Amino acid sequence: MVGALLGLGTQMYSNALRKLPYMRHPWEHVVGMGLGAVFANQLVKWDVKLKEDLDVMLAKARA
Amino acid sequence: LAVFPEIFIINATFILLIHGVVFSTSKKYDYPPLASNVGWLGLLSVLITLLLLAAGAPLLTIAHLFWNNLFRRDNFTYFCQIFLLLSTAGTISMCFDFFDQERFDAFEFIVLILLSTCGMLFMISAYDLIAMYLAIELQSLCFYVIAASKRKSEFSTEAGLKYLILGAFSSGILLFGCSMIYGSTGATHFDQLAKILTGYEITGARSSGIFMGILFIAVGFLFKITAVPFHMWAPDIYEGSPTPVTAFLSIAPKISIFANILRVFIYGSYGATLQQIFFFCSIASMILGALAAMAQTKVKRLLAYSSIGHVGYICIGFSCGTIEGIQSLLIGIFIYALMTMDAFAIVLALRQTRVKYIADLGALAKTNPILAITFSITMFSYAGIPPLAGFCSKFYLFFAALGCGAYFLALVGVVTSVIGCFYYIRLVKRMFFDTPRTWILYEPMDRNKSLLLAMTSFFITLFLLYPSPLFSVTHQMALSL
Amino acid sequence: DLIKYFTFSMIIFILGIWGILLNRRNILIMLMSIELMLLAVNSNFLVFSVSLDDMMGQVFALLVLTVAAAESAIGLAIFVITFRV
Amino acid sequence: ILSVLSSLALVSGLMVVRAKNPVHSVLFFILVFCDTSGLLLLLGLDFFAMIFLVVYIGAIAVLFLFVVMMFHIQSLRYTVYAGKVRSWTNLETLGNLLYTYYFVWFLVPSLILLVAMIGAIVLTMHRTTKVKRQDVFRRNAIDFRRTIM
Amino acid sequence: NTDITALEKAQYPVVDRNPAFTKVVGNFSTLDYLRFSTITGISVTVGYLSGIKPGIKGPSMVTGGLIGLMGGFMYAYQNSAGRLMGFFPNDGEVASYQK
Amino acid sequence: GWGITGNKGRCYDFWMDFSECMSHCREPKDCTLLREDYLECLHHSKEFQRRNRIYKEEQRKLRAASRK
Amino acid sequence: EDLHTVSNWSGTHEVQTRNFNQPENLADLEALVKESHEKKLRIRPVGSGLSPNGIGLSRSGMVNLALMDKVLEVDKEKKRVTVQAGIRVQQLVDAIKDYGLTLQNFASIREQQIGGIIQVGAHGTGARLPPIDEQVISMKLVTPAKGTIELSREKDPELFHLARCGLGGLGVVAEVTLQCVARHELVEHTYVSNLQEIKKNHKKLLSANKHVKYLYIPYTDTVVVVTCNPVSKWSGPPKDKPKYTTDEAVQHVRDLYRESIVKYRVQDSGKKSPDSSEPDIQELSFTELRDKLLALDPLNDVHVAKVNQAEAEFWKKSEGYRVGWSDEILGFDCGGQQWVSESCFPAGTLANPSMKDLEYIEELKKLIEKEAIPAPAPIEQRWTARSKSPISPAFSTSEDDIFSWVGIIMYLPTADPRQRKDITDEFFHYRHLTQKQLWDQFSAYEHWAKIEIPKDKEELEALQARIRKRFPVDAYNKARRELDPNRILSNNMVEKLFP
Amino acid sequence: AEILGIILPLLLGVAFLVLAERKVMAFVQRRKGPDVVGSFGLLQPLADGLKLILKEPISPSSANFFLFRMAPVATFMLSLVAWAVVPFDYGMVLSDLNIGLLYLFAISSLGVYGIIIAGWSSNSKYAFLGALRSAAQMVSYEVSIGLILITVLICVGSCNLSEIVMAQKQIWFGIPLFPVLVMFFISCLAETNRAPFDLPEAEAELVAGYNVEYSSMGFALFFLGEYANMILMSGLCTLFFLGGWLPILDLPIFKKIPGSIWFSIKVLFFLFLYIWVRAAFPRYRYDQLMGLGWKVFLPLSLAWVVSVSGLLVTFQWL
Repeated sequence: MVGALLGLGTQMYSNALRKLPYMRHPWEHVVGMGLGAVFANQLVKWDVKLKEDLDVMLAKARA
Repeated sequence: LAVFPEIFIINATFILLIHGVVFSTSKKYDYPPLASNVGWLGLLSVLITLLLLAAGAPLLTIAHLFWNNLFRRDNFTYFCQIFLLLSTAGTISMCFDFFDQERFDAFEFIVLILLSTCGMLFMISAYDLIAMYLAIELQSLCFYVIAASKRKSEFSTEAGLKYLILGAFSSGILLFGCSMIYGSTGATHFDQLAKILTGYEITGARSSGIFMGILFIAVGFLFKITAVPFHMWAPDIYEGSPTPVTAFLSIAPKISIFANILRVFIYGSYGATLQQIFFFCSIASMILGALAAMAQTKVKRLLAYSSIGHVGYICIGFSCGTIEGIQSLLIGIFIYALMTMDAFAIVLALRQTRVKYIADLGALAKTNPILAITFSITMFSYAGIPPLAGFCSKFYLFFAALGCGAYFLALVGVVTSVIGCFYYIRLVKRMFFDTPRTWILYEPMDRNKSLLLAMTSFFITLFLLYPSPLFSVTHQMALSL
Repeated sequence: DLIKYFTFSMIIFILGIWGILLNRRNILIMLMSIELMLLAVNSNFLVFSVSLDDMMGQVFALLVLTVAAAESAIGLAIFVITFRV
Repeated sequence: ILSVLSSLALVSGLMVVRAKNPVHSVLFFILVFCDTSGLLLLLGLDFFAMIFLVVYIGAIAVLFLFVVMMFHIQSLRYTVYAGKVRSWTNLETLGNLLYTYYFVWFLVPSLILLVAMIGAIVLTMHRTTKVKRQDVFRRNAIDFRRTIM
Repeated sequence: NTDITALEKAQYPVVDRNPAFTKVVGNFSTLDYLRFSTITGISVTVGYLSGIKPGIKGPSMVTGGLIGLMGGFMYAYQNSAGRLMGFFPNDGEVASYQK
Repeated sequence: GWGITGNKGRCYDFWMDFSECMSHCREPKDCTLLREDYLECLHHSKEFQRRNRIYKEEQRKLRAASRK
Repeated sequence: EDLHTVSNWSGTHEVQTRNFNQPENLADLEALVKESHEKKLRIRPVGSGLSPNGIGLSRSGMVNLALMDKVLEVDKEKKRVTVQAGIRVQQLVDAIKDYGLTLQNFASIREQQIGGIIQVGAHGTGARLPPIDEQVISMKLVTPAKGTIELSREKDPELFHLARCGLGGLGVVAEVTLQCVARHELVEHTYVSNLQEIKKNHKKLLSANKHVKYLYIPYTDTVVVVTCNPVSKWSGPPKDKPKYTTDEAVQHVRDLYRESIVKYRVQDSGKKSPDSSEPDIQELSFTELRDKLLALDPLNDVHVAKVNQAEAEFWKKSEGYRVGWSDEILGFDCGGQQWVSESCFPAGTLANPSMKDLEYIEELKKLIEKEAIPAPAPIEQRWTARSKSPISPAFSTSEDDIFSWVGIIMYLPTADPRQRKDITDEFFHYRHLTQKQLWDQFSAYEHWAKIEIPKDKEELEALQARIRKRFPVDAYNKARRELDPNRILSNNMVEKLFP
Repeated sequence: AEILGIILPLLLGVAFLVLAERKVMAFVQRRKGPDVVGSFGLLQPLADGLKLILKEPISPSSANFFLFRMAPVATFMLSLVAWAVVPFDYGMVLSDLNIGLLYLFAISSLGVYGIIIAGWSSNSKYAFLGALRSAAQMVSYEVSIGLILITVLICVGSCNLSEIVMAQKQIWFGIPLFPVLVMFFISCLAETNRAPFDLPEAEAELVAGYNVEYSSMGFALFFLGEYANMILMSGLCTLFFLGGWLPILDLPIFKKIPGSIWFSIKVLFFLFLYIWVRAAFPRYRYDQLMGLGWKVFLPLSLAWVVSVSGLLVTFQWL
């Protein structure tokens, strides 16, 4: 997913401070970040479901 | 049940505390440097706490006995409590390198950080004045000790004494307010307090005793968050202590206090006095910070003043009563925290350099050019330049402020952002365009510190492409109160 | 008579904050005034618990006792460390 | 007449904030606590009077005395005879609450006393035990041993 | 007095309100015993790995395992309780409909 | 609402009325009658203000007689 | 409609008034109904308990009606108010009055929810005035598991009648639509007349207004009688450009349910004529007298008989008549609840030649006088029309008929409480005013709100079988099982009535 | 008032305790103690006194009269005021405080002041550090006495000393909690100095360990204070653990059962135990002593509060 692409970039330019060149065996951890993007989108559907409920719960409590 | 996430961190602290003392006092192990072994184990203790708190989020409100007489856990607290642990863990991640370079045999220093997190976790969920004060006392008391950790150097200990007195006064002032608030209410619970104080309006309905308490409770909180009305020696605390301890107090206590502030004041108190004082503080903090960023020279002090300026932008959200504004404050706290961790980490990246001025920090264009771009991103995020995540948070704060009608407060924030931007372009000019100051060559850091920059700097730039999740998360928390 | 036992505590607290403001030079008097104002709020809790005929005041007063005492312990220990060797 | 003699506490509190001689400051500190305990006696809160005595002028102002001596600075009532049949001493009616109903505000001061212990240890161990009494520490192989001065 | 009555409660069908210990722990699904087992591993592995530096690999591994036992067990307990009570997915109602 | 001698405290009964009447109360303004009664039990201010005027009117007659 | 303010800037401060228990979201309430339909747990709408019959059970799950009360919709063009059953009748009538329309008949007590009243044999005073049960054009019943199905009187006349007569046992009405009549003005009359004289004058009152209400107080020859007359449109002065001054004689603003709180101002202002009916009180002296009447039962209280005559004289001293809109002017039962149990004689068209309207009133009043145990609270006697097919369109055809409603009221709260409740229940069961001993042949229709054949412990057979013998509720009993197989909407008194 | 009837007999008790200690601790050493002055040395205390009174000062020094001429007065007044709440027989306590025990704890917490002040006014670094060490010892065996009293308090209902001695009608708390009596005695030995635990009271280091300006009155008042504090802390091992004024309850025909006489007999037993245990045991060195109050009598006192609380909670004996 887009998140895996993000975890390749984040693994690179990291250790660039250490001037370590290019990438190494732990660097290819974009499968783990790919999981983060999937969860972040999934959290938003649940968050949006809850966000609609937060407005409706406020109205039910308001009465 | 219902206190298990807090119970685990307290148990984890005790288990680490017993492990550190028995091991450190061991001839067989040659009195080894436990810190950094307590670390990693300390970072996973926070992570296990983070999972337990998240796992039981529906189960958190298990019984009336805990909420009514001790502490009440709610959906807003859970989202911020998750952030509080993540902020604490992120600070530990950069701090591990400092432990390695320093002769840190202070295993207890990690236990204090975990104890502080437990106090902070109890602070976010505290629903009684007694509980909030006791929790604030523990989190600050753990923090007071971390400030005085380097006993051989008086600079840390003297900075600790000013932090200690400011902390003691802030807790004491808040305590006196609780006494006065208790005298009128007859109960110490925020829930019972809200029923007595709902719509009190010291102008509309007479409430002399309650207001006397409210004045003290509000003042005490401001000292804790380094608000400019009570900034006092708090900026001095940031520069005097070494950068890593400074980072821990810079974000985690402040986030805990801000979350505690929304719960104690908006729900419990309803008078036209609380919003205005934050409005004055917000204008002053941003004005003080903008003047200070130009006035201050040391990179560490400048960060504290830039953080104080950002704190004023955060204060505006409480100042405007709209729930959208409270949400905007939450967007700001998250962005400020990510940048504050990122900013401290970039300073921590130049571990080799001893205390040095911005001009010495310049000349990073030729050496570590990518880090130089990374430093530019950190300054831009507080500056409010539009592409960065901070501006999007500020624009939501400003858009909410314009909707709230705070044109005067909003304008000074834009003006302070303008005042800050000029120094930041000058600092960006200092990094590459001019004032190299000797072509100094820097040193590497740990991967965790580079990742703290990597996961944050990419995200700060990536905020523009996908800014929807953070905005959604922030409003849900504000509505929950 | 509650006012007599409260405004006296109130002005003991004012004495504490006053000594805080003046004595920013000397710290032992600073800690003296800290425990002073943590008494004037503690005695305040006790007076307000006798007046309101409510026990939450005394529970909170006991906990403030055993919290201000730990605060004085750490305060004076920090003060002794501040006068290094 | 002892009711209004809280003026003694009042003036002794003004002494501690307006005294350059620290012995007088700590003496009038102890005096403030003694008169505050007198007050807490007049209110009938007997437990809190003795607790003020103990944990203030037998511990805390003991601390402060140490910091001075060393480290010198240089008719119509209607008594309702119900609820009097079983008079609850102040300790009993603090224990009926603090340990069962508001017990978490009692386990949190437990943690605050534990943090005070850890703090007095990590602060004022003063390099007098394993904090630095581990050893001077030495390594032979790296050591120059007269190769480098 | 005490009562297990909860806020936001019974979002799923309750199986046994207020489960007794030694039952809510005898309800550990092969996922809970797999959560209590991975937490104890990530806590022993970190505990041993943290202690490679100070020479305390064994005892730091043991204390990391103690932390992991406490934490992973309280997590498996959270799960099996919010399952027995009406808080979690709670597909283990067959255990009640069968017994 | 426990008290110095316990016995249910004194103003818990007033708080019980204020809280019962704060169930799904329309607004605090609507139930403020119980809150003021509850505050009055807590500080006795309503009795005191009346006591001051009863003292003042009695004192005013006595002061007027004394001044003559 | 909105709530009564939120200080927290959010729902955390809650206002609901009646039904403080709290009601879930309508979808959430339906999910709770589905959960019970799948848990088999009895669920009833929250019940005020003013009615002796237990429509709402504390043991059963209770559904908050505050949102239903808050949301009200009235259509002026269709002359129909579409509102949930939760809204109280007083709020509903006020909304209809705001829309310029009036309700032909009214419930005895403003506090009870209109939907619950429709379930409990809804009826209003008037021989020519159709009952509220026939005045409701449409109803929506909760579908046992999830969702509801909209229904109308024309679409399902028998089913609508079965549900209304079921007391809500057959189904719970999620939303009820009531036809609204053109606005008319009712003048309230409060006076005290001899029971024998009033029974003789009953035909004259029925001819004069067509609506008759009689309150009987024991130990007093004179019994307070309250009547309402509908004035003609533009009666006396014709309507003109000034909206209120010209029409003030035809229509005037009047207090409705003004005495919400029993305590009232004792100060004397304006007319300052004290009465216990239209105002709670107008004078300090008559307030002390009213307290004595409440404390002492009429048999031992000499003053109450004198007070009843005095209040009638005070009404003559005060304005001769009070004219107000039909929604504005109506009879309201007092907030305090006192148990009422009795059966109502039916004045059927075939029965009208056999027993005269004067004969019906005389026999019932004589029986109340003959009662072995007197009931201290006044006994209300009222007349309602049959559920005529013309009033609300229905496939079913109903012959025109009249009903006479008598309810015997005794003081529920008393010294040694419930001892009187036991003797009065025995008195209702076997004395001259007996539900089954002598009225079984009469087949008098018990009011649904009243308890049936009290005490229910003394006889449960009558509710299960004798009621089925008295009226054809056998189809309703089969329908009750058919409408809800799970019987989640189950009330114990409805279970006795319909198995 | 009747405070004379509790201070004068206590003054005579202390004056005769100096002789009782010398004489008992001498009998232990196979030698008669003071035996010529009075018929049996009974006048020897009066001789010691009347000598100390007639001894000319070494230097008048009446100038410094508010600093350390009232500090021995304070120590002695505290040692004497902790005698109010001590009940000698049913209804013979001078002032039955319903929090009596906690008041004794507070009186000890003020005796700490007495020692610290009377040592600081002695401008002798060695003597002042000795007084500070003695105060730290007296206050380190006060957490252990505190927890021991929490044990005997759990057994009793309330802190009322008359109740703590009335709660032993069935059995003295010396029989079930004997291990606790041994810890209270070994703490009262160490709270006061007169004990195997008296390195600050090592024969020489004591005299040069309390003050510089003796004038005799200071020497007598400290010793009168130590011996009253000893009579008191022995009148506590006999209220709490032994039956305050209770007989064995056999109800003899020969014994008419006076109360105060039984309290006297028991406090004599504990005073004789003070003496006997001073004779027969070597001193603890104040470096093993402080490591005995923390590492030995605090864990073994905490355990006892949990043991006597547990065993009384499980079986409802509370």
